[PDB]
Amino acid sequence: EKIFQNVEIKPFLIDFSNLFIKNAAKKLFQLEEQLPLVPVNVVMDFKGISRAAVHGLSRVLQDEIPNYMLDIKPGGYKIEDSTDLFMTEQFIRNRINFIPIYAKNETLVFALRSLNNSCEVKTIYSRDLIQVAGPKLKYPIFNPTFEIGFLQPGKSLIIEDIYIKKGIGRKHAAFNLAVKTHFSHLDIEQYPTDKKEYMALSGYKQSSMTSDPRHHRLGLCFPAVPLPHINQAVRTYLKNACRIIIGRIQSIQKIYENFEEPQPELVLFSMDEEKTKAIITIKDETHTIGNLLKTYIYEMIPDISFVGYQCVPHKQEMVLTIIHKASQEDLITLLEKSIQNIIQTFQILEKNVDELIA
Amino acid sequence: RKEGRIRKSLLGSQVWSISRSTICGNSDLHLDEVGYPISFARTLQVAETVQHYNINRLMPYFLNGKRQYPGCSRVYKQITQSVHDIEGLKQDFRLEVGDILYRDVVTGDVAFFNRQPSLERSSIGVHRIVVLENPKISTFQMNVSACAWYNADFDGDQMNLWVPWSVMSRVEAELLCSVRNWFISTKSSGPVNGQVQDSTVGSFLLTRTNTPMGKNVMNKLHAMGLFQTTQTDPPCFANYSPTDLLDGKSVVSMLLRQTPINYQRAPTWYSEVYAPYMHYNKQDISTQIRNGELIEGVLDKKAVGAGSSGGIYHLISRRYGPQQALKMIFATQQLALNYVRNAGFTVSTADMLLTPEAHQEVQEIINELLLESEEINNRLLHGDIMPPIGLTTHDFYEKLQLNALKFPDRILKPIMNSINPETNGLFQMVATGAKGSNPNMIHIMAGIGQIEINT
Amino acid sequence: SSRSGNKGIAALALPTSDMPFTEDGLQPDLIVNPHSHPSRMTNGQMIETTVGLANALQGVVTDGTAFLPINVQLLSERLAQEGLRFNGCQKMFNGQTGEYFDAAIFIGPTYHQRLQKFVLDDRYAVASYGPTDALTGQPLDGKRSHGG
Amino acid sequence: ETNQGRQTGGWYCFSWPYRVDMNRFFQFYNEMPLVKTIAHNYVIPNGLNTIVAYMIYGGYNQEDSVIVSQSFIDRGGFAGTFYREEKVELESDIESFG
Amino acid sequence: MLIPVVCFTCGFPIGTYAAIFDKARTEYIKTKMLDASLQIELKDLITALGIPMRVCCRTHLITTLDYRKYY
RNA sequence: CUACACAAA
Ligand SMILES: [Mg+2]
Ligand SMILES: [Zn+2]
Repeated sequence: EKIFQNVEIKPFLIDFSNLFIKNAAKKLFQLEEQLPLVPVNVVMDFKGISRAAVHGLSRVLQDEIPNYMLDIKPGGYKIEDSTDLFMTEQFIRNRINFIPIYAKNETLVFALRSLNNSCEVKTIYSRDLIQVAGPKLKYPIFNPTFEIGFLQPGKSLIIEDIYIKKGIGRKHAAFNLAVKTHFSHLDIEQYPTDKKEYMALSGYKQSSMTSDPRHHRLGLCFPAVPLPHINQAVRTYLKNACRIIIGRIQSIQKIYENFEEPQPELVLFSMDEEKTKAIITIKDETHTIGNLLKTYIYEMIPDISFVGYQCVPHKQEMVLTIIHKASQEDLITLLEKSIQNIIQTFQILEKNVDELIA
Repeated sequence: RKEGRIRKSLLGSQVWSISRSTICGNSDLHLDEVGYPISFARTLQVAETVQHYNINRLMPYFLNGKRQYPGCSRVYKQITQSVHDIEGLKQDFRLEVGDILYRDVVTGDVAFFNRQPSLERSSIGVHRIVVLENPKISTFQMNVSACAWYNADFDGDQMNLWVPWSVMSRVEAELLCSVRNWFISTKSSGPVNGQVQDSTVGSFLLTRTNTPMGKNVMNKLHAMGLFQTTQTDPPCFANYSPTDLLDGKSVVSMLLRQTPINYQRAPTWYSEVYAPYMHYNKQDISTQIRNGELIEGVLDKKAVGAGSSGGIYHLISRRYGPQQALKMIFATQQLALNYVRNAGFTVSTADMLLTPEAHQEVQEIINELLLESEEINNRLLHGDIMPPIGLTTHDFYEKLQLNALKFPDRILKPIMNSINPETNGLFQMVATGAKGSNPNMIHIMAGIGQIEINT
Repeated sequence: SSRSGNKGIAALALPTSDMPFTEDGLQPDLIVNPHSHPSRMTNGQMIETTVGLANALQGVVTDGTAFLPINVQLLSERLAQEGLRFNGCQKMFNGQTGEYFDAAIFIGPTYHQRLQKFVLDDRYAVASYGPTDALTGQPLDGKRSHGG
Repeated sequence: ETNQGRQTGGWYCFSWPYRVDMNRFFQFYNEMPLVKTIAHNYVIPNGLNTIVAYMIYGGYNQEDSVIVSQSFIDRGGFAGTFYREEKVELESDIESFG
Repeated sequence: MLIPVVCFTCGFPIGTYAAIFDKARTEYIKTKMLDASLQIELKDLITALGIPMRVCCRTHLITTLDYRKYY
């Protein structure tokens, strides 16, 4: 049913009742209201779902959902002769790559044509990132308050090909989306760890080597979503994460369905006492899919001889090993139905996302 | 001189086909495996003479060339007596019997690993090459348990690595200089490798009877997950239900059943200096393994530690061979690390802080020491210090002061009253033999005492 | 290295999802083995972490100069007053599996230094050919001479 | 630390762009220590206030190894520019650049 | 050379409020009166900025050196 | 190549 229960969405807002904050924002940004893009803290309660699935959703939302960043095309940084010698290409590119953007269009291209004709050091801000291509921006994709850099007197900084690049966060952290805010299990009792007799323990009354929590509270912060369309952005993020997990799982469903053909990413044995060993190696696969697969195969086959995976940091792959007292067809059927259960779980998650955020 | 003809040019040599890089740790490498960056694997080459039996295997290397890995760099033509670079060898496209192909280093190749200074017989050992295909890695990765061969650590140490390319040198590297031959010290006749640091304390935590949460048990899923990275044939859990609870000793025995040994010894965990304090569990203070079954007791430095004569790995080597001992070291290390993946281990500033009562007790002990020293001084003032023959009054007074200011063995009582042995990371590191000593804990928590230079 | 002299070589780099995180989402930049402490006695780093945990919450920068009066009990009580545990330990979850550790993990801000010893500079690999000495006919010496 | 505190990367010079220096590393981001000492009243602090977890995590940090956050590396943690120089003299009128 | 665009540890965008924080902190230190300035608590200022009570984010916000203050 | 200096283990 409703696996994804109550959600609390709370944007992070500048408190302008603070005199110093308001004075600084007014004097150097002429800003009296909240910024166009705000960090949004989404706290989600999940009931009746394995911790593997909730943590897989969290991991995907962190650094496995595709994201967009601003990058400079090679040759975009103009060397020229009056350019600032302290604002190197590498420093400025690092600053630009990590500006959180909420971009709905990949075609947008920006430029930074800054010049310091004063006698003092001038600071380049994100408000100086002028759009030079793509459709005219009806809403900003980044906040104009970032300090891109500072120009020495008489110096300039021209960057001409600041474009929008897509990727995932595990390849490069500039595509990281969600920062972790809270994770807890609501169906495991907790100690009062303020006491000296519990402060060396996690706090949970059950050892993690035996506990199987099914009620979780997951809090994730999204770095820059538009102020009016907060719920829409959060819903899109959650649904996209669920779809990403479903697609990556279907990538293995296809491998199972092609088991009669000897594909290199799935091998099967006939070890001994009716037991067959299934080893599924998938390159560039993370702990999300391996842990989801192991958990759901285990849930389908509680009497399994062995199920386990390993994502060695080198070899850049996930290897899942299943040993079961069954035929190869029987084991493949069981694995297929476990994958179907994973897909059904995340489809229900997507549906509940739609019904909740609304 | 050291840099003359003999010692520099004759007794030593500068050599080609050799690499050097910083070494880091890699828990997923076997003890007889070294991680080789792919950039170095395409620099160092293996000379493979082309014959009929290996032409099909050498064909992919030739076709890949220097463009894709695994490839090659040079081909020696038999009928030309000339080497040709592969990039310029577009017009040859023909490998003849008697040709020598210089192909890239691949996973499974033998390589000589060396750390300087080379003081021991194990300072040069042969490891199986595991090529790290990540281009961002330029370190020589090795298992932390292999460091005992070279007296190495990962604080900036650099090691030489060269891959034998000749058939004779490769044969002898595989058969003679493999690190399985240096598992037993030529010096002390005992084992060289074993669990170090994280794995020693992890073995203790896994095999200890009771945790602060109760009995040290895990469900079937976590018992299975302990064997995920062991890289051997996993045991069978078909007779275990998800609700069933397995002890750490049960899974350890499931690992140790492959090479059954008999072991009976008290662990490092059980010390008489801690016996007046603590509450030693009866099942923890006597380690017994019967035919691979860990009947009782914890596994720590005495049983699984590196250089532990009579330890479980020494027995495994004696009964099944040193290579089996290396494989068992890797497997037990994986078990311990996968256990601590859930148990967790830490050290905190509060782990080394005495309670106010224990602080007052330590102050009283130090005050009694200073009182005895002041009594000796009062005796000196009255001329009551009478040295023995052959000792001056100054030397006798110095000996009296040195003995008076020694910390009593009861200095551990306030330390251990402030310590929970079940949750103290510092104490558990010290007591299990993973790292640290009783003087370390006393210096950190109670007091340094008397500084002695040349006794 | 830290300011207490604890050298370290970067052995593994993990993505943000693989790194352990506290209940409130805090995750480390570096993971330092607890076995580096007991023999090396670098308690200053440990105390600095304990103090900086409360400094970050209070938004202050305090003085940790040597021989200034120090009371580790009062610093731990300061941690407790800041809303943390008496020790700086927290409930941590494994990033790769999502399962909490049974032990609370000591995590906090420890000032770390990047020593100018770069593996890209230190690494060297030479093939079977290169410049040789005119006299001995042996390879030249080391990376600088492009063979050795 | 006295030895290691002097090989630490940082702002090795404040006038680096006008210098052609060799084997010099300029680290972009520097932080004051959260627990500073009096030495930072007179010299610039080199380094960052990294969050450090003192824990066993897979046995990759044993024997002085450290596990780093790839994201912390990507964001600029201890990132900088290494500089080398290539000075070549013209000797006499015989040689020229072309 | 500046406060980073995002927190080095978790990637939270503290660079959004880096400039406002710098100038508001200079102002708030001025009314509160080199070392005594560093011991002024900025918890309320950073909270009013919208930054959460995160050890890493406040650490990198308050400790990062500004190159413009030194060059 | 011959000093010398600064470093690493
Ligand atoms: Mg060393
Ligand atoms: Zn942060």
